[PDB]
Amino acid sequence: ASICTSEEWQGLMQFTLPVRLCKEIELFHFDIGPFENMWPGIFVYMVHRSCGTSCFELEKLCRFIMSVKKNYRRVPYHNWKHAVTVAHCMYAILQNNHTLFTDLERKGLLIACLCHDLDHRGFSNSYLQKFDHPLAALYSTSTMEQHHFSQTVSILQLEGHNIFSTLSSSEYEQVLEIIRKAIIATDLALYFGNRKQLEEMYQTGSLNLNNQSHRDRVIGLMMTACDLCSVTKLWPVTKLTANDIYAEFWAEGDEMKKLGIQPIPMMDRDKKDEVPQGQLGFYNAVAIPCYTTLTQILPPTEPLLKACRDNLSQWEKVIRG
Ligand SMILES: c1cc2ncc3ccsc3c2cn1
Ligand SMILES: [Mg+2]
Ligand SMILES: [Zn+2]
Repeated sequence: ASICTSEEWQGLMQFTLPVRLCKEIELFHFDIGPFENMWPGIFVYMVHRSCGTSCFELEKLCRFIMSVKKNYRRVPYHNWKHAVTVAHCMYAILQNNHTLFTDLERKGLLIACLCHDLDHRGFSNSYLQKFDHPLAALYSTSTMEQHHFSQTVSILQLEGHNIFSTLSSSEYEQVLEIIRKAIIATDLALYFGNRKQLEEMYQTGSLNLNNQSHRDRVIGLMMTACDLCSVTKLWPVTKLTANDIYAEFWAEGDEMKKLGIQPIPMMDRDKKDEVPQGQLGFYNAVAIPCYTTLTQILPPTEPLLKACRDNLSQWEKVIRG
């Protein structure tokens, strides 16, 4: 784990967010893309708005964030920008559903969203497992996601970073278990089971947010909705993020080609024409069901389902030349 220099974390404490942005940040379709220098600060703003201006030591929160930012790599998609996009979509969800969640959950989730793809190397779980990478050794299933939570704990545990230390001991364990579970749920592989279970609970009318296991599933889906929120932005933001996503896919493909292995068409840059159909399969099979389940469960999240439906209708218009 890398530590942020003293110069970095102090600049953030001073940061004041344009009052004209405070209005936009509250919207689901909000895009953070055009605001790079203000990401660390927009996240602090989000923390304070959601869990109070006295959630954490500001000196610690700022240390933590800048060090988190530092342990995200410069790969094309799974980078610092993505971590913050996911945190924002979660803030937007938390904000619209505030009391359904405890104060320890809100702070748990915001941080897990920031921390969720920490130290990503731009390679899928499959890859690492297929070619027996040390990380596949260390972690059998949900490989990257386990490493991310490893990193989350290994930052929390740096001199003066532990924004949770003033929690009671039963609250500290409690909060780190939200974090663990939320992160693990960003393993898309686990999402389809989760989604499927929750759907039933709903239809039956036997879904029960008091019941912990149910809550843990609802949080699971929230994490997936958040991880995928590229697809709920305005068409040109969506098109542009998709570019960065595939840039990473292709660069994973490139190493498999290099290795005399043919990559799936998703990770093969010489199969660009299949992307519009690739997208249309992902949206039908994954995103739509996701936001469709999230909106039955937490109805304020409608405009996420609405936006995704809009961008689906758009990939269609690219299939027709
Ligand atoms: C946004 C768009 C996407 N399009 C395709 C695929 C495929 C795997 S994750 C993913 C994806 C994730 N976020
Ligand atoms: Mg991930
Ligand atoms: Zn992610």
